[PDB]
Amino acid sequence: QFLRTDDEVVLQCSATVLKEQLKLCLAAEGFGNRLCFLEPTSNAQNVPPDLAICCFTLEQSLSVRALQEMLANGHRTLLYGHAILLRHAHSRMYLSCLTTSRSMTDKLAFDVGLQEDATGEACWWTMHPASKQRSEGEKVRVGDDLILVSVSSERYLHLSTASGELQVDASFMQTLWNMNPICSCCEEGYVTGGHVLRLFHGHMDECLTISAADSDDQRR
Amino acid sequence: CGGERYLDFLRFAVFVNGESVEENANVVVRLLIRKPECFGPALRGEGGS
Amino acid sequence: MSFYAALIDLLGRCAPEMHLIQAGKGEALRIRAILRSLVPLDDLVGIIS
Amino acid sequence: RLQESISDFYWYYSGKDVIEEQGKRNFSKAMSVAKQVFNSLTEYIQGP
Repeated sequence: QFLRTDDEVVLQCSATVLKEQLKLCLAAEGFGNRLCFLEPTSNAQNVPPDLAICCFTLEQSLSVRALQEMLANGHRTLLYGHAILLRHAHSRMYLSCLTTSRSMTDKLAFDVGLQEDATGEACWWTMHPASKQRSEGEKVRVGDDLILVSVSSERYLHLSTASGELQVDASFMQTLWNMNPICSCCEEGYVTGGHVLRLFHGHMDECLTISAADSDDQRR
Repeated sequence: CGGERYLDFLRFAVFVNGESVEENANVVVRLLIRKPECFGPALRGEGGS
Repeated sequence: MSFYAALIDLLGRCAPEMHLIQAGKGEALRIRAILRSLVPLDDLVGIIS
Repeated sequence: RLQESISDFYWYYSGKDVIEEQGKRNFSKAMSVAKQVFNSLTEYIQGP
């Protein structure tokens, strides 16, 4: 129905390449690569997309003045104009914006990255409605279109395509991001999708498995 | 020619007497950035700087 | 020449403030980071020649 | 919108300890207006 705090969601952008629409999500592995990249999810019928690292979650939502007064020192509903604190679910690191240089565009790219930044200086975003139909202080309909702006650097998160592949940074213009409710507060003691878990067989001690390590069987 | 006249006005609304009054100055930069086309296309663009 | 010289003149006095505020606060530092990120010092130092 | 304004005003004074004289003269102006609005809303409902 509507977005709430403590919910797990995924970003989504749509940019055509071969005169046909290709859905592109935002994800990063975590340990070993502080940068972030794009994962195509347009051929699910043949290409299995990797959604183990695409999951995000919403932890905080505050007004700009509340944020700025907190900087010196339940379950809410999102409204346009508030701030936000993204949080990568798997690696448990906060999405932010770094101050490095990439793509050599002689520009204001400031490529995106997530390190640890619980400290509130560059780890926050404010969201605005895209079209004139919506306005500030309005409840966020599921499946809307958002525009995200860095609180610190004040740059739109730009899907900056170039001569090479498609890259993400915050330099020049808007980027229409569509939200997606992966899941919500599930019920205890019930199986849900996206879990990692074991498969016992029989009564007491027996389970599914694969061949051991250091073998030429290629785990088949 | 036209640009050099509008900008000359803004110089008199950012300071009044020896580098002061920042409230209107603060909103000028936050507003000017919103329209990147305000910068001359020789720099601050996509082609080159 | 008149245009770009006048534009940087605007964004030299639209600076956050004197060090009265920049040395005892954290709001004005946000503006200083923005304007410093638009004019690289390496090219700026060479322009006086 | 008025409610979002007063709550906004509260944060500006959250870190202080005493409200100065000009911090109350304007504040009482807004709350008096909000009371008048609330009176109207009742009189569209009174007399079911």
